[PDB]
Amino acid sequence: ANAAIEPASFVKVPMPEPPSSLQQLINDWQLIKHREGGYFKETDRSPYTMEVEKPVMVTRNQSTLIYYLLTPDSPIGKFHKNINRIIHILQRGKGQYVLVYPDGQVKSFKVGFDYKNGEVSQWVVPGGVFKASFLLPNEEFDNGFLISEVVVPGFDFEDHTFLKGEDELKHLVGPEKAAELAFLAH
Amino acid sequence: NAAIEPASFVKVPMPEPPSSLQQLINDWQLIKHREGGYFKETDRSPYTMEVEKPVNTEMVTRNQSTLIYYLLTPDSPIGKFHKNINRIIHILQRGKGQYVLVYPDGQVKSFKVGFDYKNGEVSQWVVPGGVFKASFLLPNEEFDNGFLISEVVVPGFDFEDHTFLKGEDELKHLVGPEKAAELAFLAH
Ligand SMILES: Nc1nc2[nH]cnc2c(=O)[nH]1
Ligand SMILES: Nc1nc2[nH]cnc2c(=O)[nH]1
Repeated sequence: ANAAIEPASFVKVPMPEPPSSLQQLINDWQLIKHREGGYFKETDRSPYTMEVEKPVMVTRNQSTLIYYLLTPDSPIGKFHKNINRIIHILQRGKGQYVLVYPDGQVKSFKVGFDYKNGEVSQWVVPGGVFKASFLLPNEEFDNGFLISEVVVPGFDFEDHTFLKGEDELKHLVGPEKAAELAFLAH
Repeated sequence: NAAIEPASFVKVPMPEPPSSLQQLINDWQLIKHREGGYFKETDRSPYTMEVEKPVNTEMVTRNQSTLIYYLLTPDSPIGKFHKNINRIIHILQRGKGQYVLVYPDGQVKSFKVGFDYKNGEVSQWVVPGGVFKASFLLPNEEFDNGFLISEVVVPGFDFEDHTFLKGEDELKHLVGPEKAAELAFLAH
């Protein structure tokens, strides 16, 4: 279900520190800051490999799994895309995703366990589609947003592409839309 | 390694699920699985891959991945022993539960699933291929005694790669005859 893009106060202006409960989670699990924002850790990378044809044959692990957490101090996952589709599974909290297709269409939906209100707890972002995400205030998980992501073939930086500023965003969605989504781009 | 201490509704399931879970089941179209529990395949990758499988082996085509929601309830609190050639990624979403893994070696491992990682619980777990796995519901008022997870199989799930255990008979041959008596409620 479509969702209005109405970033909360701490999303537009990140807080210097996250609630102690989330900091503890970060420390105990040894999560590290992701280049696109948020905290993460690869917890699984298949022992099995596969060969795939890539536009310029390469080898990749069959799959990779990560924990990905957004917090009040790092509430945004900046726009980026992967050649491969990515499976997302909600575990704790609430968040919102914004997708920008190559043709320019923008889609946004909310993630949470209240499906009766349009929220989803499983979602796949097709390869080639730019995605960004931001934290939604929620009391159930101390204003945090924890999910698991699985990519097949397994993650490789060579298949990753981050969006470059509002300039590149402008080419895709136009000036007005680019301005509205600027807070989600590098 | 948690101890196998089944709740009352596990050894003797309730006739029907509680209203909150029945509503979830109906809204999501979850169907009772043969091995027990309710499930639904929500994604099967349109992309494929060729993999070698023993039969002497031969090449077969598989979808790159499959995803399902899997739910245990008081009326169906057990996910009976079954195995797959492929490893399976499990992601906890709601509730609590416990797994029992029987490796081909005969080794038995058991652990609890939940978000209290401070108490040994885990919210992500990968079961290697060839390992028989079973799960049972753990009481928890948080999710009205439900246990919801997501499972991702890579390569994607295919019946040709699936194997369910047949009663204590085969179970007894894998683990001690005495152990088969303790895990008997998770098989057949
Ligand atoms: N799996 C994985 N490893 C990474 N290392 C750096 N960035 C990433 C990422 O997005 N995924
Ligand atoms: N992924 C998946 N799809 C199925 N289709 C029928 N049964 C199953 C099953 O157990 N898993």
